[PDB]
Amino acid sequence: GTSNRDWWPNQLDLSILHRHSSLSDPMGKDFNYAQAFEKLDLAAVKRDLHALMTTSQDWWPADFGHYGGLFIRMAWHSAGTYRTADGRGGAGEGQQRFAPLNSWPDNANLDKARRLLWPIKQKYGRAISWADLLILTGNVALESMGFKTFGFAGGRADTWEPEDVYWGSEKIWLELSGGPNSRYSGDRQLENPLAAVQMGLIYVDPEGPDGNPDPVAAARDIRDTFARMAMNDEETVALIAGGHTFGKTHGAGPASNVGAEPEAAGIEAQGLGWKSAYRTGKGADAITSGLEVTWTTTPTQWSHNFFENLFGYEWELTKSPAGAHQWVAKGADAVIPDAFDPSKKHRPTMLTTDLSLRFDPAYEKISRRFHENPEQFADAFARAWFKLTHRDMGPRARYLGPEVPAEVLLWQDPIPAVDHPLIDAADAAELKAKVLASGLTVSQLVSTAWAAASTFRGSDKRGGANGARIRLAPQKDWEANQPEQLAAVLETLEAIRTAFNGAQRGGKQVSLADLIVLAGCAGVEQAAKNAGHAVTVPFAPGRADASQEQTDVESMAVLEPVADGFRNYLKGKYRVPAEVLLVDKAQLLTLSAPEMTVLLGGLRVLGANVGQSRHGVFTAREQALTNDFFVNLLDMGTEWKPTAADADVFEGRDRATGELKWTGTRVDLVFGSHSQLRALAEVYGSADAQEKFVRDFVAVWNKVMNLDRFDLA
Amino acid sequence: GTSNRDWWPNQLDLSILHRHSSLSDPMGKDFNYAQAFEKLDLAAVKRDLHALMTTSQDWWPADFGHYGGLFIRMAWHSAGTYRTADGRGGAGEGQQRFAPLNSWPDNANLDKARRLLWPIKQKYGRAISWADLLILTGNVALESMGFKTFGFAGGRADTWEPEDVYWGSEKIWLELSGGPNSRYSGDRQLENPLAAVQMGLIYVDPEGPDGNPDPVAAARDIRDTFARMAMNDEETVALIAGGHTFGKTHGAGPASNVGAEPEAAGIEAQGLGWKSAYRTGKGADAITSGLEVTWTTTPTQWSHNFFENLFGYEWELTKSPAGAHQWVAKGADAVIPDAFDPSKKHRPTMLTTDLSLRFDPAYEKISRRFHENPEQFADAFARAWFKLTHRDMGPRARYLGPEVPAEVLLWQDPIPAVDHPLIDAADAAELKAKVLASGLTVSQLVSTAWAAASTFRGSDKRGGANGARIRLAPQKDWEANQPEQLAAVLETLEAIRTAFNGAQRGGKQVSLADLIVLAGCAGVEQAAKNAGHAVTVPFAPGRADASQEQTDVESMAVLEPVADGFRNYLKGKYRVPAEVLLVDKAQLLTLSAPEMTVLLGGLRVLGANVGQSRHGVFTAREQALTNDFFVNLLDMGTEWKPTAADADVFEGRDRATGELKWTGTRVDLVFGSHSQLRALAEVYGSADAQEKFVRDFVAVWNKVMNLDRFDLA
Ligand code: HEM
Ligand code: HEM
Ligand SMILES: [Cl-]
Ligand SMILES: [Cl-]
Ligand code: NA
Ligand code: NA
Repeated sequence: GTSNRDWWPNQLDLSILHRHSSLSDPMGKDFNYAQAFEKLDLAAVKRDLHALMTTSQDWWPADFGHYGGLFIRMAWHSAGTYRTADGRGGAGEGQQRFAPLNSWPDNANLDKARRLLWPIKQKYGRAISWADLLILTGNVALESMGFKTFGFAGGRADTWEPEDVYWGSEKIWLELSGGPNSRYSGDRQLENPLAAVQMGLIYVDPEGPDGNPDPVAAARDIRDTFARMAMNDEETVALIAGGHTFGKTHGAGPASNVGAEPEAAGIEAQGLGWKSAYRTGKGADAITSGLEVTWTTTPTQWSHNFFENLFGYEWELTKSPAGAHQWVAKGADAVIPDAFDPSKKHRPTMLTTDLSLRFDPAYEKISRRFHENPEQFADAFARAWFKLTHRDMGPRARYLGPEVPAEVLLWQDPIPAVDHPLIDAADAAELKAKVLASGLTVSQLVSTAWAAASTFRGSDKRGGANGARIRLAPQKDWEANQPEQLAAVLETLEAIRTAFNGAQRGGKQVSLADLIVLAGCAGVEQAAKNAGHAVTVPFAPGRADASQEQTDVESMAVLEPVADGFRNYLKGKYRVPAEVLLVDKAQLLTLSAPEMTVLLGGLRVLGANVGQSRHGVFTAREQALTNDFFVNLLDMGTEWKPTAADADVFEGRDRATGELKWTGTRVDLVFGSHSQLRALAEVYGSADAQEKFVRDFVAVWNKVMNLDRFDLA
Repeated sequence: GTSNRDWWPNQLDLSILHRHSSLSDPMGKDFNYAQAFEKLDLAAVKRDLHALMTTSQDWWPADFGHYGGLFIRMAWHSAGTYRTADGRGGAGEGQQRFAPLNSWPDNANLDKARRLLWPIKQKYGRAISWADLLILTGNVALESMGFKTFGFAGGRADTWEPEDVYWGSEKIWLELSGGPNSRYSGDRQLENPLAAVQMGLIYVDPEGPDGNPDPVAAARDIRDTFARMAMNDEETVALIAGGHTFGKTHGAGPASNVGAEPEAAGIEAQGLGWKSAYRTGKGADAITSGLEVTWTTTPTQWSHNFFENLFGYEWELTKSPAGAHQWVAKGADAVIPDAFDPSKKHRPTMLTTDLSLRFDPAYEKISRRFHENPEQFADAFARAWFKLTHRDMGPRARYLGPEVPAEVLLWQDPIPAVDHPLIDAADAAELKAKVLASGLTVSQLVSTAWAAASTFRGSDKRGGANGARIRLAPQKDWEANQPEQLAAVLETLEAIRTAFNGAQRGGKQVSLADLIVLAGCAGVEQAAKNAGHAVTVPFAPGRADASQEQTDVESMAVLEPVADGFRNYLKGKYRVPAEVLLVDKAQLLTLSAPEMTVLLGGLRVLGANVGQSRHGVFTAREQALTNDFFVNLLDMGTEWKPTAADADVFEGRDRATGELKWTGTRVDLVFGSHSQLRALAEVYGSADAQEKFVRDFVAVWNKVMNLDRFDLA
């Protein structure tokens, strides 16, 4: 059936903003997963998981009698899709059960692992999400095998449809670099936002870069991809060596025996894939990656044998039974158990990427320290495993259940506890009045609160106005935040805060984080007043102020807005059209198309643009909250043309006279072009719409102010 | 940006069932368009529309000073997409403003027409939808030009995204027949559900079939397509000749001067397309179809000149200025006015397809009668115009405003007024108890109500259980409805009804239509009791019984379900997989993915399958309302394989013993295969889900029972 995407493959796609509707959600509109999980008997679930580890099913027999390795792999892959660039991927939505991830080649046979878990999921039902269950299972596997984890938080609600993530442009699974859609350029520079070396891999190729078995060059790929997943060298060595303390790879026979991935498989396969024609197709005969490596002498017990082997032997290159490059300790005795035959043993083996931990000079230092001090290895691995499996879960306030680690970690962008009475409605009114009396303008107030709040991204739930990090490095110097204007606003706000706080009785005070948001609320109310309308913008106190020492500056970098259509801002020239970047930002802010449209039209007339740009300011009453953007955008009396100077900037001229009325960007004019967005603009641009526009603007402004407020969830 | 559709172009697509979410809708959740329209001053709107007719805008000057022809075309095109096979297309959702219809070649320059209406739309805002507006404008155009219309109903609510309609498989606009994706085969047999001869046309090619200017062969295409749009010969001739009483075509220069369609045009085009480089690009120089024909001596006034010219001249084949095939009157004087130059006149001209009205022998009879009796023409055109522009609006209860025609037309599938008191709750309880005492089984009761209610389709809002048409020709003989079993159920229910009605006081009586649905309700109640559960199924009385004479048998034939996954029914072998046919049926029933899932799993275990087939009946307690379908479908103890006899039927055998447990079709097993559907099945197949399953089942059962209940809107 030919579709709009076929006829117009470069039109803008808004369907990303209407995924996850109530229509696709089987749970009732009032279902609250945190409520369900809070009443789960977690200890009962873990006891069932523990039993499962050693209860083999004949349709996928357990290696060594124990599913622990398979399940740790499952949970690292659930988490391992995460990219810091955009926060997308990760375990927090249980996306491994949907396309495309369920059918990625690096996810082969994890369909089996998930199926092994159905009985448990079925038993506990809506009280444990798949997303939570996949991670919990990885933890219980670790615990069952003698490893003490750092803890576990529940609270990852299930999702019901695939997320729309850019995973690359290749049309071939696992395509080696340098092709027509190469994700590399320059000197092995991987394109943002990607964090894997090939389409359908978690991080790197286990044979080495593009299959070249050089541990030294493979280490470069490891470092780059894991950094793109928010892990440093210490965490990376700990994770890889920790993981490969357990289980085995699977490569018993030629890969050509392996059939269609789940999404491609026949209906009778019932959601499973990679059915194999090689011997029994499973167990002793399993084929997953095509490698055939078992790392330790006790693949079902925590040990320090991975480093004992890595350092204790010299390695030689060999091939698995499928032809994959891997390494063997030829001088070793046969000390490694077979997964199924008690009478067979094997020599130590390693992947190219394991040997990187020894042959890269930076990693060797860390590996040696972990070798000589295995308690240091165990602590580093437990902490990195927690970080891996929680990095996308958002603020600590989202963490549920009895096993949440009390230690606050710098990566969590922590927010101090509030220990004092909060301001009330009367105090809020008093503060708004003080703010407006200080002389700060509607533009200043709206821009500052937008800048503070609109760092939030729902992909990993980082960012937002809680913490007042706008006043800290690096946010206070981001170009988009107008550093000099911001510093003058914050100085004025801080004085108001100090005065209010000093006059109080009995413990009451307000945070700067709250006051920044409250001040923006006052700006919005004043703008409504300027248009002749009395409105109250809602405001919820309780944000706290983080310190600079509670703020990892490097990790904050990925939250910098280099494109922000809501402030008509583009930091540099990009290949992706600016309207595409606007819809991406909307998606990160959790906005629907109508919310995006109302919010942008209101920000334009409130003076939120960076630099005071007149682009899109289609009003003769700036700093008044009206629907002038839409009314003027849609006026057929104005004709638009791109400028000679800049083809992405447009002049609107009176159609009869030729006189210049306005200027705009692609982000502005897409509202007058795209057939869905123009239908939205038309609603807000109608003569009956002034009240609608105001009310919908206040609601979406408040939504944005509260994106990180999981303390009020 | 590689997508799931790229990797797995044949996996089943559920996104059609979550279109039109509250996420994409700018109106609040409670907005009620009928309430808004009822408050519109319709007379004020029509006065604005009358003024617009002769208010020429320089960016698209009005032909002859009068936009009336352009607007009649616009409204005809809005309506002209409709197909009886599925009810899709038509004017009822205002889809002409979205892709792909906004950019179909046959919709060229209607983007101008729509933009001419923005000031009106803007003025009245949400109280007149675009969908109603496009039709209203057509009516006013007719009225303005001296033609009395039959009436007008409002009530077409706007929509906010493109509908997913199969419009064909061609990859080339306007591709002629016999290509790789031909919509024709055999002896010029057009593939259902299509109702046009080429991709991007409304009905037929105005040059003749595949561009061959034979009026006789063109007539065959006209007759076939118009019948596929619900119009007979009389209606067809009245519509074509009525339409071409007005206005003109546009082909002033070579089509190569015309640029990108709206969806392909630059952003500065602001939603318009087909910009032309030929001279002024507009007005006297306009190019739309490439034909250059003006039909009458008074293109802005109703006349009898179309038939006078058609029969009054002999016709010669010639070419427009763009090279298109058209006809010119032999020997005629220059009697047709020019659209812009008072000093020019033109000879009468005709399209190939106008000449079909004279050279097809059936049409000639009708055209001659209209020629000789122009009052007959005028009345037939008024009636056909009304039918054209209302055929998708549904039951008369939907029709709003002061101009609704009082006359009830056969095409509306009318329902008699209710003129007597309705049964109350006590009477419903009494009747349910009589139904259950009669011996009708749960399977019989549920199957009968399903068959009566599930005829509805929301594409054109035809069908549903109101009218008791299941007891009439042709529904009583549809194979899916199990005519012999149905006849027995209805005999029993008719006796229950006659007994009840005979015992009543005053005028109280129950309709068979209500009793059929109430009887199904009792079957569901019983099924719940059989499973040990106390449930009450809602029921709303008020359906009336239609007569045979109120039920056009030919028009009803398009409602026959040839595929009904909810009854595990497929009439024949089809090219499209049966799961695809299930999702299509779900969409016509207005169901979401979750509702489809729950409804199918419950119907299976209540005995709704055609023929008592055990396919998908995954329970040992048939006729009891449980979630057994889901529990048993997802049991990994069962292995599924296709049968050697029939690859579309599957055996589920105990994995360890080989014993046969179940049989299923693709409709059954897709719930265990497709990653999104299996995620839904899992919810309802969990240990905590029995009550949720029941409650969601009763809700969707009731939704289906009430789909045509616009009297309770
Ligand atoms: C450079 C990074 C990594 C590479 C290239 C990699 C590669 C692989 C490959 C190719 C397999 C075999 C798949 C199969 O054939 O069954 C696998 C197994 C496994 N990996 Fe990794 N790995 C990486 C990091 C990790 C990390 C971070 C963890 C966990 C903390 C992990 C835990 C495991 C486990 C437990 C298995 C064994 C599965 C089983 O017993 O069935 N690996 N790894
Ligand atoms: C066999 C069916 C028909 C064919 C092939 C057909 C074809 C066409 C074409 C090619 C045009 C010229 C478009 C342009 O270049 O501007 C046109 C114009 C128009 N048609 Fe039809 N037509 C059909 C039926 C109808 C019907 C059912 C109606 C209305 C009841 C209608 C009313 C009009 C009007 C009013 C115009 C003039 C537009 C203007 O003045 O700008 N036609 N028709
Ligand atoms: Cl994601
Ligand atoms: Cl449609
Ligand atoms: Na994420
Ligand atoms: Na329709």
